[PDB]
Amino acid sequence: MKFNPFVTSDRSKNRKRHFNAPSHIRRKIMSSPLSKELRQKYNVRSMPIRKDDEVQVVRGHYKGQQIGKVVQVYRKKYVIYIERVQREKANGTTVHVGIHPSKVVITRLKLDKDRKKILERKAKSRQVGKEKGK
Amino acid sequence: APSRNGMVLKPHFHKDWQRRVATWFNQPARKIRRRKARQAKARRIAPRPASGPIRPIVRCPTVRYHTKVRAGRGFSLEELRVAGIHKKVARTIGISVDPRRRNKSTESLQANVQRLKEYRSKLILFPRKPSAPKKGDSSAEELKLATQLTGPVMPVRN
Amino acid sequence: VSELAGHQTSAESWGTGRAVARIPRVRGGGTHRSGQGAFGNMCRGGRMFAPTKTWRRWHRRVNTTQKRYAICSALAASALPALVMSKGHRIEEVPELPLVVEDKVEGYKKTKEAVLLLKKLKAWNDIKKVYASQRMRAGKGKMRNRRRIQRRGPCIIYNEDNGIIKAFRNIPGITLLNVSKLNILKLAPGGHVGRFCIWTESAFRKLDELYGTWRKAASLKSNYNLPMHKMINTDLSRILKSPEIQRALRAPRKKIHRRVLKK
RNA sequence: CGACUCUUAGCGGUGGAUCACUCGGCUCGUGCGUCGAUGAAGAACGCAGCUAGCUGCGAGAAUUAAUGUGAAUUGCAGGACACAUUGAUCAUCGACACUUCGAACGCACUUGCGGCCCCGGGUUCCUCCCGGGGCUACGCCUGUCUGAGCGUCGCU
RNA sequence: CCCCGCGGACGCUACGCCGCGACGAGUAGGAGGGCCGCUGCGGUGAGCCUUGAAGCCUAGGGCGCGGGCCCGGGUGGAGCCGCCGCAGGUGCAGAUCUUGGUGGUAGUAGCAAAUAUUCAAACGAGAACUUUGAAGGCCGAAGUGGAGAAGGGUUCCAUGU
RNA sequence: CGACCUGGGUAUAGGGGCGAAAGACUAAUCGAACCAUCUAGUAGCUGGUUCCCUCCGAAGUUUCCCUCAGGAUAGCUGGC
RNA sequence: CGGCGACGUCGGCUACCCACCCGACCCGUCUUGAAACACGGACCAAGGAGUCUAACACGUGCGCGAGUCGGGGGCUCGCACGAAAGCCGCCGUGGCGCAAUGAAGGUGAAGGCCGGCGCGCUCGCCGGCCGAGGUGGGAUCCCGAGGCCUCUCCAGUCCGCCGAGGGCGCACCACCGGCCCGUCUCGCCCGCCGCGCCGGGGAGGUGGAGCACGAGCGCACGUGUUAGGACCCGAAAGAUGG
RNA sequence: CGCGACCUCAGAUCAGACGUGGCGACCCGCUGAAUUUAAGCAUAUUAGUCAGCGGAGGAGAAGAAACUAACCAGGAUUCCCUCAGUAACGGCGAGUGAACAGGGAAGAGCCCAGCGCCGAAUCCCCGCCCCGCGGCGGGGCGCGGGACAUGUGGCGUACGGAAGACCCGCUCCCCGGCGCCGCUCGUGGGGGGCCCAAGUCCUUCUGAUCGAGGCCCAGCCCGUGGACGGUGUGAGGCCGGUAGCGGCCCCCGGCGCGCCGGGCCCGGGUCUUCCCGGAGUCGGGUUGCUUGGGAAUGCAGCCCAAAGCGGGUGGUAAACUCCAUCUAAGGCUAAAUACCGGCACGAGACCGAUAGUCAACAAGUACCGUAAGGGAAAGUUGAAAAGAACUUUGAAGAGAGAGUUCAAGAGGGCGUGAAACCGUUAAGAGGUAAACGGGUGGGGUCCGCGCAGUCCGCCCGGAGGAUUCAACCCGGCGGCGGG
Ligand SMILES: [K+]
Ligand SMILES: [K+]
Ligand SMILES: [K+]
Ligand SMILES: [K+]
Ligand SMILES: [K+]
Ligand SMILES: [K+]
Ligand SMILES: [K+]
Ligand SMILES: [K+]
Ligand SMILES: [K+]
Ligand SMILES: [K+]
Ligand SMILES: [K+]
Ligand SMILES: [K+]
Ligand SMILES: [K+]
Ligand SMILES: [K+]
Ligand SMILES: [K+]
Ligand SMILES: [K+]
Ligand SMILES: [K+]
Ligand SMILES: [K+]
Ligand SMILES: [K+]
Ligand SMILES: [K+]
Ligand SMILES: [Mg+2]
Ligand SMILES: [Mg+2]
Ligand SMILES: [Mg+2]
Ligand SMILES: [Mg+2]
Ligand SMILES: [Mg+2]
Ligand SMILES: [Mg+2]
Ligand SMILES: [Mg+2]
Ligand SMILES: [Mg+2]
Ligand SMILES: [Mg+2]
Ligand SMILES: [Mg+2]
Ligand SMILES: [Mg+2]
Ligand SMILES: [Mg+2]
Ligand SMILES: [Mg+2]
Ligand SMILES: [Mg+2]
Ligand SMILES: [Mg+2]
Ligand SMILES: [Mg+2]
Ligand SMILES: [Mg+2]
Ligand SMILES: [Mg+2]
Ligand SMILES: [Mg+2]
Ligand SMILES: [Mg+2]
Ligand SMILES: [Mg+2]
Ligand SMILES: [Mg+2]
Ligand SMILES: [Mg+2]
Ligand SMILES: [Mg+2]
Ligand SMILES: [Mg+2]
Ligand SMILES: [Mg+2]
Ligand SMILES: [Mg+2]
Ligand SMILES: [Mg+2]
Ligand SMILES: [Mg+2]
Ligand SMILES: [Mg+2]
Ligand SMILES: [Mg+2]
Ligand SMILES: [Mg+2]
Ligand SMILES: [Mg+2]
Ligand SMILES: [Mg+2]
Ligand SMILES: [Mg+2]
Ligand SMILES: [Mg+2]
Ligand SMILES: [Mg+2]
Ligand SMILES: [Mg+2]
Ligand SMILES: [Mg+2]
Ligand SMILES: [Mg+2]
Ligand SMILES: [Mg+2]
Ligand SMILES: [Mg+2]
Ligand SMILES: [Mg+2]
Ligand SMILES: [Mg+2]
Ligand SMILES: [Mg+2]
Ligand SMILES: [Mg+2]
Ligand SMILES: [Mg+2]
Ligand SMILES: [Mg+2]
Ligand SMILES: [Mg+2]
Ligand SMILES: [Mg+2]
Ligand SMILES: [Mg+2]
Ligand SMILES: [Mg+2]
Ligand SMILES: [Mg+2]
Ligand SMILES: [Mg+2]
Ligand SMILES: [Mg+2]
Repeated sequence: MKFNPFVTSDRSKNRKRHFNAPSHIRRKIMSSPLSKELRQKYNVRSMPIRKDDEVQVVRGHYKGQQIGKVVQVYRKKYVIYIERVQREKANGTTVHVGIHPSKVVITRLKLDKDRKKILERKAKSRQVGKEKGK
Repeated sequence: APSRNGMVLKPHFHKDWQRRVATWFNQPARKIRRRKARQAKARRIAPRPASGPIRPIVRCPTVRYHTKVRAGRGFSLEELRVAGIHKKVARTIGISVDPRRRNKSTESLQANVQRLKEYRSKLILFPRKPSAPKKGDSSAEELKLATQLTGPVMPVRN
Repeated sequence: VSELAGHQTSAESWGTGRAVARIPRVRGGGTHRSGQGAFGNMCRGGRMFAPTKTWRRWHRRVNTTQKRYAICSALAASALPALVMSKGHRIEEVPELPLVVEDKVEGYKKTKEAVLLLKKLKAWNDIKKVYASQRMRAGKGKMRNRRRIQRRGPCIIYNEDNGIIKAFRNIPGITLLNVSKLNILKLAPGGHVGRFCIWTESAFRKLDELYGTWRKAASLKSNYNLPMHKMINTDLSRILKSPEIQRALRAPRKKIHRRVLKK
């Protein structure tokens, strides 16, 4: 269990840090698991959600195998918007339904120089841990 | 009001005592903090004894305690003179010295100088420059026998 | 509570000729608070009766001979199956209740081999009872960081720590105790004797040196000796059925005489 | 027969108890233990595209730079932003900047008024007007310059 | 020396069970018991619970001398309780008690100081009260007129609601 | 037409002011303003003091007290 | 032993409404006396008053016991729990208890019997023993003549029950002695490196919160008293500074 | 009768510096009550406390004896335990009340003035050059100024010191860098950044699931990680984290070595000869306050006013006498200790929106007072706004439909939704105000699987099935007994 005397297990404190988190760590909070193929291709498990990667919803009303591209990462509300995850409202227009990034798996990563740097960053640390506990 | 038999009690609680109450909830924390300081000090003086300087043999003053012997503040200047130790060198080699203590009897003086001579024999002196030993000690025994002594140096013993 | 709570108002009583209770009243106007009662334990926003104070004497000192004698009772109860079962420790298939394992356990490093040991000593059912007991606490403790509760598991007693603490400690209910530093709070978790204790052989052998025999004083406590029995043979049925007792008795009067209806 | 009144029950009001929750307190403990004339604390007034409060900020005004970070901010709009002839956002914060009062400092304030030295313009050097910049408080230390004394003397 | 029958109720949480006899008012006050009740902590119930917790409602079924408790039905929507110990900011009808809410009073008292209004039209869903016109009155220059100081601070002026 | 009325500016501040004097006035407060604190001031005096059952069950008398609406003391009560 | 039982009846003293007979004044409070023409109370909800600390006293529970107690400190990976727990012993310093009495100087708690001797002078030197005396009660325990037994007797083999009397006597109580300290009265001896305004001893009264083969210490709980805001609310006032 | 030196003063927007004000929990210096208790009250107590004024720092203050003692002596200060509710003070009433010794925490000692010696050996400022910048220092230079003999520096301070001889030991200091250690340490020294295990597996519950069953090989997988939080439930394996002497990157500090720049300059023992101290201070009288300090503990005002084998203290005033102990009237000093303010953290048998801070929220806000100052109330739709399109009546508020949702019998002060009180419906009743206790009766809502009313042990009889009933054999396991 937790032994570090400088990290708190207080429920009020953890909730306060979570809901008042700055956007640059709200990104880390809003991470998603990768698919089994991606988790095998890269030696990484989770990844912060990105604007233009495409995921499938695994929990809720919109569960299925359909692949939808992320269209908005709305960090203030801790939700992401996906293409076809939407509903009709009263006056006939469509509104995106925000779902938590922990309830999707990333099937494909929007890859730029920065993601690739983070991807090999995480994999290298995992490999060090594997050879430490060998 | 008095009620039947009892002890005439005089509590001293007429003086707004509740504004000056010393709780002891930091006592466990205080014991931890002093123990860290003790351990840090011992590491800082790595081979020197942790408790500190050797203290003299001292007889307790009054007629209640004058059968009992304890440790004093420091060795007297007369004790150092007949032990052959300069009063300014002694503090550099772990001998506490009290300039204001006199020796009214020879037995107390003579007991403390054997304490000094014997401590001098037990003392291992490191050269100021380890490469060049002038008169410190032989490197054969100062290497392996050098160990930080725990507890009071030569504890005073009735 | 705060020493200032309910007493930072400057309120005063209105007197007696104003058709209101003589309680102190908040001075001023232009706010709801004006003219409201203050300072009283019966007043909303007032001071509580006898405010709780930090010098309540939270701690108690217990005589050392008391405390050593609680440990001895706790240890003696942990070797009797009826008492350990009555604590609900599922010691059904345990080979022997003064349960002792080889010193090799002290050098365990992984949780897997700690789990495997408990299964092979038939102590795993106790752990599964701890798992079944994991639920939420009832009441305000959830708001006060005591969200989760669970049953107590077996107690592992060791002489040395060569990794045994790290190997265990992720197993719910398992508490590890050094034999030289026994805690009555851990041996009798609720004040009830009979906790299941698995002993390491080195810890088991040090037990005589730690508390002594009735013919040896403890060699690691410098002044302690085992408490003495005020009743050597606590077998009431055997004592009462002994021919010495039975010879001295009068015959039992087993006929019941019920009230006679006065005809 | 109806009205009215009373009791009970169903439903509906009024009201906000109860229960559950808690980014708040209270208490204890720990480590540090740092303001200011290089203008503090405090106050005032301003600063957002849409902005009253709160919050943040100071005419570079809901922020500049720098560094870390790595695609957002978001109520709406707008426009950015190859993320490499370097970057949204957030965090940090060491560069820069920091209005007026306030110990508050040219004098004075429920107002207003000066003086000195430079620079620019109307002047077309001589000093009037306008603007800009820098100075102009009290006490006190060392030193400097200028002095005072029928204070003590020296020479003439 | 039981044996054609191999058999023979219950009991004894010993802090339990059983028998017999006498007795039973009570303020102030004292003591005992409480499987009475509230909140939290250590144990324990391989406890309960989205197949519905707490709370609340109930012409529903019962238990206890009683404090109270269990069960059915409804509502509700996420927690809760039994037992052994531990610890209290632990039980209300009163205190001209505190805070909040609500009645009767009661559609009642009242909307009566300074003479006074009326006709027609317009807008408008809607006119005793707005606007225009007409008439009758009042302030009567020490004004119910026209402008300032103090104080207020946008109340000023248009348009709209 | 006067010891006349009145605006504004000034001065006097709490045991102090001011008073042609009423203990008047001193911000609806005056035989001692108002504000905060000492302060949860003291009260032998008034009011209140929260669940059940079971058992026992009073005194208003003695002595002393600046004692007479209160205590101490003995008595009466309960518990062990 | 009889009758009666499904869409109409059967049972449910509880619970809802109603009727009748009898009984029945509104609680709380002070008080000799309240339904009072005595005060508070329109109604409902939530809140609301013997608490905590310290110090005593007694009772009860626990550990150890002439001891007891580590509470301050220190040692143990420095810390999830754990600010806990464990340990110290030349850490028991110290506290309380184990000795009292006097203002103090100070002094400071063992007797009983048997013998020879001065003079067994109300007495001094020893011996030997036992180790807090005695009287009257005194739970319990011990001995116990004599009884209780068998299908019967001459004759004892083993133990059980009742038992008049007798004995040792716990705790405790009453009383009589004895011992320690203070203080009076009387009186005679003894001791010496200090021969003294020195030191010690005796008998008889009397003062003491004493001795007389310890009971205390620590922890917990309850009750009672007290100092603290002190069960809760309540002055008229006083003071300081604005 | 002018010019110079000095002394004592003055001015300057002179060159360069410093102080002011805030906070104030803790600390230091003053000032300083009354409520209260004494059952009244004045001394006393409250209390050297509240209020008032001044001054600091991360601590402050104190502090290296003009001490304690009376011993076989201890030995600066501060803090803890004890001494001890004691000695003592006190209308000796109520009440008040230390210290020494002992045991611990910590432990650290020193510097001037004076007396002397040394050619003022001393210090500040200003120019010039070099090494540097990182808080501004070092070196060299100046017939460059000033301070200073009305006294700077070195030596030296009661523990004695100095100077000469004699003997002995040459013995080794502190400062800022160059490169690198041990890698600084209970395994980084600190600060910051980014990372590191394992189920969203099968079947099902649901609006949603984190729920419920299951996952062969001793058992789904990880576990040095089963703290916590988030996510539509209630999650060790979905996510962030958590564990780890785990990884990587960035920045900063004192630690040893070889060198560098410069300083850096004799120490001890014996003998001899010398030298040695703080004054309107001590002390005394008196007055006031203070203390446990009692014929006067301390502090202060006024008067008197020292000495040097002296002075102070030795808890009863005084004289004489011996003894003990320290050496005042100058200065510095870390640690152990304090901390209701501040920065940043951790935790709790605490409170849970009338509670807990006044303040869970645009709270010291709204508002009140001329002002000093006083000072609230106020949390909750839903998982997601999906926040009710559209039709219809009305001028609109507001309705009826429809629609979203698991639910609007959740519709923007919206979770639950009590009581008082009110409307309506249903039933019953009603001239002694209602209400109540006891006893019945009537009606009504419900309950009773009410509605032909128990079960089960043995035996008898009838009609059917099944092995196998007993006894023997083999094996296993128990209970009891055994020199
Ligand atoms: K439980
Ligand atoms: K009951
Ligand atoms: K329910
Ligand atoms: K005038
Ligand atoms: K006054
Ligand atoms: K009277
Ligand atoms: K009444
Ligand atoms: K201790
Ligand atoms: K002792
Ligand atoms: K004595
Ligand atoms: K009390
Ligand atoms: K004021
Ligand atoms: K005393
Ligand atoms: K000079
Ligand atoms: K992780
Ligand atoms: K004097
Ligand atoms: K002397
Ligand atoms: K409030
Ligand atoms: K506030
Ligand atoms: K709802
Ligand atoms: Mg409150
Ligand atoms: Mg609850
Ligand atoms: Mg309703
Ligand atoms: Mg920038
Ligand atoms: Mg003017
Ligand atoms: Mg002159
Ligand atoms: Mg009775
Ligand atoms: Mg209460
Ligand atoms: Mg009530
Ligand atoms: Mg009317
Ligand atoms: Mg009218
Ligand atoms: Mg007219
Ligand atoms: Mg006009
Ligand atoms: Mg207008
Ligand atoms: Mg009170
Ligand atoms: Mg009061
Ligand atoms: Mg009298
Ligand atoms: Mg009365
Ligand atoms: Mg009354
Ligand atoms: Mg009367
Ligand atoms: Mg009455
Ligand atoms: Mg009457
Ligand atoms: Mg009355
Ligand atoms: Mg009322
Ligand atoms: Mg009334
Ligand atoms: Mg209540
Ligand atoms: Mg401990
Ligand atoms: Mg002792
Ligand atoms: Mg006797
Ligand atoms: Mg006697
Ligand atoms: Mg008593
Ligand atoms: Mg008075
Ligand atoms: Mg009084
Ligand atoms: Mg009184
Ligand atoms: Mg009085
Ligand atoms: Mg003060
Ligand atoms: Mg200052
Ligand atoms: Mg200091
Ligand atoms: Mg000092
Ligand atoms: Mg000195
Ligand atoms: Mg004592
Ligand atoms: Mg005092
Ligand atoms: Mg020490
Ligand atoms: Mg000199
Ligand atoms: Mg993970
Ligand atoms: Mg969760
Ligand atoms: Mg979880
Ligand atoms: Mg980590
Ligand atoms: Mg004397
Ligand atoms: Mg509140
Ligand atoms: Mg609520
Ligand atoms: Mg309307
Ligand atoms: Mg619902
Ligand atoms: Mg609602
Ligand atoms: Mg109704």
